[PDB]
Amino acid sequence: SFVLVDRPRPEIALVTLNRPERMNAMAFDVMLPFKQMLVDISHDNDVRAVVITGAGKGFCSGIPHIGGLTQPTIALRSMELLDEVILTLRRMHQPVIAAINGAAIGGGLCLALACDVRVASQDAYFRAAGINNGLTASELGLSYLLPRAIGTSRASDIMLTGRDVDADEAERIGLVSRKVASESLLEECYAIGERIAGFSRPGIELTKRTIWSGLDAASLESHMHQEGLGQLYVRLLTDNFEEATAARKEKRPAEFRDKR
Amino acid sequence: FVLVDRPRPEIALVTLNRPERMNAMAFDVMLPFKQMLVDISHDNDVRAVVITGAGKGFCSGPIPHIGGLTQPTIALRSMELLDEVILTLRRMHQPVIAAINGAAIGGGLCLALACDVRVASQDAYFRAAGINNGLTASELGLSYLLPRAIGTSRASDIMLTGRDVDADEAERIGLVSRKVASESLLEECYAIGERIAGFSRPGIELTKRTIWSGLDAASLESHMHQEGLGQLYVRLLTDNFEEATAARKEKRPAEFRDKR
Amino acid sequence: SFVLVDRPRPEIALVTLNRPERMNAMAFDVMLPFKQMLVDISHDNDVRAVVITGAGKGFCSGADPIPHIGGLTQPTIALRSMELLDEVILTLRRMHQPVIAAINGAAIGGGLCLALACDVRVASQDAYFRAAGINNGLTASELGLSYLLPRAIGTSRASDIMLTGRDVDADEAERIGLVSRKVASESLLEECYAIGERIAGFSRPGIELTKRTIWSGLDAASLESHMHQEGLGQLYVRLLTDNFEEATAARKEKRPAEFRDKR
Amino acid sequence: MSFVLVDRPRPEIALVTLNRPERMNAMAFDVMLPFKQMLVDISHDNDVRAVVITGAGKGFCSAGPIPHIGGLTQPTIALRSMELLDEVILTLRRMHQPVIAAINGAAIGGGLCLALACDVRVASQDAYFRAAGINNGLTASELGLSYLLPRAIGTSRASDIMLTGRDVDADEAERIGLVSRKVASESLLEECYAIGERIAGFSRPGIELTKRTIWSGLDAASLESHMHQEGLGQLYVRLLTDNFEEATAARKEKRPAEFRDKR
Amino acid sequence: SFVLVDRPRPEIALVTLNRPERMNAMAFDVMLPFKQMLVDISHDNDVRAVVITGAGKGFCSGGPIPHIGGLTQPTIALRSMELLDEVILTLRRMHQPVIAAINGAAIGGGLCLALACDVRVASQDAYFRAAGINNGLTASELGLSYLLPRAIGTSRASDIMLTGRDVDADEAERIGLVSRKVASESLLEECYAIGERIAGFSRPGIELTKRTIWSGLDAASLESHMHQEGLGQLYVRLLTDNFEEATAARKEKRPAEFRDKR
Amino acid sequence: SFVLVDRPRPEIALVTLNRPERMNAMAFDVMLPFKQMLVDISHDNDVRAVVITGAGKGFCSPHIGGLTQPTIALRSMELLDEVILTLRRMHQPVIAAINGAAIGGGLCLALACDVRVASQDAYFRAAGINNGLTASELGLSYLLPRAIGTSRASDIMLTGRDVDADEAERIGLVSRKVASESLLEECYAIGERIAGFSRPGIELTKRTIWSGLDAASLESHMHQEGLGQLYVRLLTDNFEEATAARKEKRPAEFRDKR
Ligand SMILES: [Cl-]
Ligand SMILES: [Cl-]
Ligand SMILES: [Cl-]
Repeated sequence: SFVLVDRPRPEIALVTLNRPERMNAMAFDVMLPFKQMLVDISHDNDVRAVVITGAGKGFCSGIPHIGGLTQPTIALRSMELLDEVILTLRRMHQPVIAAINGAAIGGGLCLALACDVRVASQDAYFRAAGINNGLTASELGLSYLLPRAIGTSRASDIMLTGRDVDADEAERIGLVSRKVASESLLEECYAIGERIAGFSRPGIELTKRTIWSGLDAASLESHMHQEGLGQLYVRLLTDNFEEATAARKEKRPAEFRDKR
Repeated sequence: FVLVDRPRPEIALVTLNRPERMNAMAFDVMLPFKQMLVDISHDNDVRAVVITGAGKGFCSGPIPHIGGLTQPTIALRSMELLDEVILTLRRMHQPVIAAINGAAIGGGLCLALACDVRVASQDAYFRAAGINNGLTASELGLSYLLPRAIGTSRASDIMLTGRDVDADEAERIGLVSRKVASESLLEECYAIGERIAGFSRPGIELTKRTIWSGLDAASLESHMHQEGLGQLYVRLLTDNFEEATAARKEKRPAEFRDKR
Repeated sequence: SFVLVDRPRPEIALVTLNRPERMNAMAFDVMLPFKQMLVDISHDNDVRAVVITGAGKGFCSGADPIPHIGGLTQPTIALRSMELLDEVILTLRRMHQPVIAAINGAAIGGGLCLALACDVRVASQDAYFRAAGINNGLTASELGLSYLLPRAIGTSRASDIMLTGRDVDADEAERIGLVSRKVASESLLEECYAIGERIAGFSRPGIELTKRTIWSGLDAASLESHMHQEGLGQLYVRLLTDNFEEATAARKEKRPAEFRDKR
Repeated sequence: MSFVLVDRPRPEIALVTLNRPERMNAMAFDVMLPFKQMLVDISHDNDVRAVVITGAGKGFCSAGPIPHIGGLTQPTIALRSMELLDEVILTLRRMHQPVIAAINGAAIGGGLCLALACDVRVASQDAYFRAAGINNGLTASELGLSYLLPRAIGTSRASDIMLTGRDVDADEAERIGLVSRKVASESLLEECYAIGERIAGFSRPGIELTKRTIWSGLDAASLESHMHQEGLGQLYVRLLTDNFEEATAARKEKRPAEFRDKR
Repeated sequence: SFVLVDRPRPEIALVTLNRPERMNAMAFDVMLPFKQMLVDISHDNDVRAVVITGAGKGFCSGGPIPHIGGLTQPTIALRSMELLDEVILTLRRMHQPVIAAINGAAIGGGLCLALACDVRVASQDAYFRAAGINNGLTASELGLSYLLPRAIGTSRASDIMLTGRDVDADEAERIGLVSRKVASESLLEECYAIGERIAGFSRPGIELTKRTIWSGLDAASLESHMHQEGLGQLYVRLLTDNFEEATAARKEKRPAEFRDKR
Repeated sequence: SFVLVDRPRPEIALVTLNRPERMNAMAFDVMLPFKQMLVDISHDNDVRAVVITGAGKGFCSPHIGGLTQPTIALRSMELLDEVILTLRRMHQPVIAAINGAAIGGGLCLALACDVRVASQDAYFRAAGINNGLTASELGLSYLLPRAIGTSRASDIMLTGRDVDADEAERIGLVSRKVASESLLEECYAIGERIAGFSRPGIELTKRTIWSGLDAASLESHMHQEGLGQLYVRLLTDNFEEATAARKEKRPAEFRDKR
């Protein structure tokens, strides 16, 4: 009921947050089947790319094993649960593309930023709603990931005012990389997914990982070691590069076998 | 030297006041300043701080505690006095908003980056003036913070060439998050501070703290622990969340008490 | 013959990647010597700024007899070949002088990485960028790209670019800050010489240390620690030159400053 | 018979026994897979305050079906196998309760890495350690070894051990701080339980946050950012429980503290 | 007066925590005259080295908070934690090296205080505990979980923090929580000998050594960090004739007399 | 001839600092090619492990046309910085055979080696402070706390005291302490152990260790370690050979290939 999965294209999974009346709020009865679904899809090798979207007008508007626990540990467990949604998205083998169909506020914004790629429809808007909710603006990666997406100036402004950021702004400042018509939003994300599906699987998987490890790295030279090894790993253990050369000489798109 | 006003009951306005010399860095304009910042930080009537310069510029004399010292150490002390200004702004409880009314060059550009939010007048401009002055372009956090605000390609060009950056370009590239008409600059800044003041006190404090801490962090996962803890702190120790829900339901302004 | 070195302006070296027929893809047997040329220019004190551009229509496509390979098995030889490219990137960074990428055409794969290794990036109207590793069936990330691209253009744009293997045209490159400037093809070298001459007009140690603090600031964990390095450099040039007194005099009189970099 | 046993030797202490002694408790996927699910399950088990891990038989820890590989090729399959082991290290790290490694014998290769992923390390006199990835013809580094060994014992000692693939006996391990405690073989479990009992009598959130700050302290770049996390955690427990007043009343009354983690 | 300041040698300040009937606890009454006094000392150019110690039996264990008009409970708690954080950070920031003369119990905040100092010397009577954990809280506070593993390694720090055990002076010296242990009646004398050595060296030389050590803990990259160290070395070498003076003092059979100038 | 190179065992290069009269001091003119000697060894595939020592009692104590003194001084610091970074970057492990005084830059040089071994007569000092400068250069303030911990590093650097061989071993500044007559023998045995192991195996080990110092995320660094581990595992038959060698009670002879 609360989370839907579809296969709109043969290698592309679409995950729908489905509690439209609550704008797909990050309640636990949503976020728990959400997390498990992500784990299942990471393990499913027919899937090369994943799109996330909200049912209805919003994208996302942001407990078990609690026997014997007091309220303060329980709250710790509840936040940990949401933290794990964020880290699970980042750890998935496949790139995750956020199809931001509407409001993406508070934790919904953090959810977008936990994806690899972000696409806005004309109707998407964003807010750091933690601050409007009388708490902090910062939760679930937001104070880490927002400035790395759009820079300090724009991130501070957004986090300290709790103002609305519309689709035009979002694309202008690089909060999303694309902005499209509402009724083409998913189609655009599928088109992204399909380009990804035609690339090397380990090639793609290591690319996603080096980007995230790249945020968590503070030496160029150290990080370059990880990047190089993955390039050589795929080069030596597949015939992909010979195949891309052979395809481009025979004026043809490449078909990658990911093995010798 | 430095004037302070209360143009709204929870907004302190700090006016750098040596207009004849473009409100320049001065080891007698600078250290008074530091203690004024400290006092404003301890001043619980103040929720937001606005800094601007008198006259047309924004920001471009005995080093105290000097007896017994020699030239090399004296010079370390004087640079340290400036480094502490940068660091004191970052440490203040309240967000600091730069109302950039005119030239911000050298240390003046550094000051503005030490502020949380940057708002440009159409008449504002920026320069990495250390380089035009026969020195390096880098000081006072500039080579750390500028690239994190506007990205490397743009940061390097501005710092290596020592060119002037006008208001249009500053706003376009994310050096400031807003550009407005000269006559509306302070009022735009008052409206921002008033929003901040309408939000949770510890909410805001911890938000500002997580943003700065976020630049000084190199692990997504470590940083999330700090954000989450602050979020739960305010959630559990206040009734703020319920008050935001009640005010939203009753179409009225939130009045956060920051207590249960 | 694989790269040309010219001196178009008195204190500016132009390095022209010269395999036009292969869009300036560089050979593994050119790599050790190419790094020696950069090294030599670093130690050429006539040179205050370096411009790198492509011969023919392309800028650089990166990948194409690896030296010091005797007795090695294939897997090690491959690590050695990746290291040679790594070290080219690091050498640019390490050069005393700022390096300006005059991007005249396609900068793809290793060529995008090369531009990112340079301090300043200027695009011709004809320039394009692509993370071609992914199009070539490998990963998109090599040679610092996964580290340096988000630091240029932020994560949203970088992840899109790297994962979809699309082309970024000159317009989009300036807009998103992959390059700082975009000019007509016939003005590209001229724009870069003008930037180079500004730089030559500044203090040599002032410039050298600016460049080093920039790269050092990316490899830095703490605002406070990094300030220590910056401040030390600023005091170093201030106390060991009268450059600062010269800049004040030069503005009083309305003449260009002429820094002596000594007292 | 199952490759991983769990017991409850003391009311709030889980004992995890790696239980394929015929292979010195090697990290074949038959052992590790049910290892990881049991760890997760224990983390969700609120009866348990501390976890102890040991090896059955002579060894502490020294291949089988890789799951979810349908439609996958060799190189990707190898990626999955390595991730599976990585996830083990990260799960131990991420568990609510402190883990105590009761090292009763050989901890070599992945087994040394396993010990390093625990919070506390106690050696039997019979314990010994080896970075056996190197002796196996590979690198010495995997599963965090090259990150964590030097954080445990310093670079000098780590490099020596990793590059030479020598045995480090119990006397050395305790002396250099690879383990914090060394005890007779017959007292090993007893020593670990006493540790686990001290832990159980401390605050639950207090302990959980301590473990988390220690681990995130090592993934931290700034003393000052780290203190923010630490202080938040301290204020959290202080303001939301009466533990601190309990601690005061307990010392004034000369009794064990009895923390209720609540007001 | 909850803090005493003495001048036991002409270039050495001694700071005594002076509430022995409470084992010198980190009450705000103590911690206020602390930070401002340390800042004062930092600006006193007669002082080349600082020693900190506790009156009576203990070193330091774990009163209106100022500036809290109109704050609520949780914000006042933030303010009080910040006060303590800023003491840690001030010690780090002082020009002169701070030597902890640890004469007794150094538990919780008092252990954290010792880690905030550059050099730690234990009396034979000294002992350490991460007492936040014994107090029903976390063991981690005031830099502890950052600085303990960097002093002694993870294995040892984890054990100590999770068990709330007492760490005697023999252990503290063995595991490098302190670099020295001496007889209790010789404690201050040992730290004074350390301070006089410090005093005999370059002032910039010593100031930049301390700063690079602290910054190096907050550094991500060796190569980055080397740029800071090299600049400081070149700065002192080129702005003083100290290096020539150390060469000449050796030859001429006379002590080095560094005047920090040419 | 301020640098000697020998080959005391078949895959082992000995680099002997050879200016004993000056206790093997940093000479500016005789290190701009000493970096090149290391670069030549690094690219010599006959050599598996490098041992560095000093002649005599001690271990260890251009292009400026048109430059001014401040910049010449930056150039001069750079060349010494380049020596530190070069050791770190060599393909092969570098073993410091510390036979005597290792003071100042001589201590930093030792810290830039992978493995440190002290003679009983070896001693150490952060001599920049005794020289009226700072104690910190060439990595010292970064690498010394990561070898011996903060407490001990700060004491050593701020006091400029002597650290004898006994203390060096006890605190982990060196990992081994031997009799003077046995120093080079101990380092050769270690070198030949290294030579017996996989070449890419060894090279990636060194790199991960150095890189691991310049990492601030466990999870990040684990990606690098695993990739390198898988790379050698699938691209060679070493693992299968180790297995076979044990079972046949013979030494392993790794081919670094399938
Ligand atoms: Cl639309
Ligand atoms: Cl054109
Ligand atoms: Cl001997």
